[PDB]
Amino acid sequence: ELRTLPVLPLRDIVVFPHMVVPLFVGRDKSVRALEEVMRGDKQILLVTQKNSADDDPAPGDIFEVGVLATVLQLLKLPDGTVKVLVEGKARAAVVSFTDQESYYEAQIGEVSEDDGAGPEAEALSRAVVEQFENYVKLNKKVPPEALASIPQIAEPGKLADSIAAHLSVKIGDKQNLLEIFDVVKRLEKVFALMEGEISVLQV
Amino acid sequence: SRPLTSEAFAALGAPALVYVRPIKAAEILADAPEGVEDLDLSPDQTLYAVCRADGERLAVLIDRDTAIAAALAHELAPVSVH
Repeated sequence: ELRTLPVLPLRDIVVFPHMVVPLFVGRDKSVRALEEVMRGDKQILLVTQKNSADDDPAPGDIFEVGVLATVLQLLKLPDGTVKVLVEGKARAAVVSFTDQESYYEAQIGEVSEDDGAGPEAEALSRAVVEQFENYVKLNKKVPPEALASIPQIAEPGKLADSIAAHLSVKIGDKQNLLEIFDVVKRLEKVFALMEGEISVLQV
Repeated sequence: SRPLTSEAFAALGAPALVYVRPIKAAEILADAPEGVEDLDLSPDQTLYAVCRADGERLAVLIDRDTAIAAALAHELAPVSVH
């Protein structure tokens, strides 16, 4: 259902459901959002901003789909920056930002995902795994842990999100993948993004 | 959860992960007890620091883009403070 919680706008990354990510939190309003969440159920809205240059983005300059996450672990560094390890849990639609000026706050809806199980979803998963195996030869910065674990992901939507996190693509492409709720469409996009030389197939 | 120990969590990011953050006029004054520019007290300038993953400041650059470029030019992997 619908809930209000504090927001942490991300400058220049997208956190998918099931990803565990260290982050540094240094803007005044972001820090305050975090202190808030840590006195409570430790849960925050991660949502990406449209332009990484903007230091103080407004609601219209932040995307409208984000990720509900839990703060796993926290360390205030001597200079005041807060080092935090966060875990994405689920896609979240942003209904609107509240009136709060101490920090960003928002009401968020749950999302439903078209999932399952024609010959399509099936062939796409296997194809995306196979393609991923090739892709990481061309992108040597994918950690070896992910090369071992990603071929084992059984749930298509999770598979697509894990590969998405590891692609060397612009922010806008990552945010687009977060917004594709149809799993078959998402796997199709991750496949296309992994194409090294634009398929003759889309001219 | 709490997946790491405090040292492991403080270390986390070594050796290459650095973050880049604004320097406020307050830090500028601490670093320079014999005097700063009036420009350092203005919103018209925002200096950036590049910091190791455990908080230790590595460098001071004129702006965010220079901080990001300086870090990449020295084989570090810069990230934002959000």
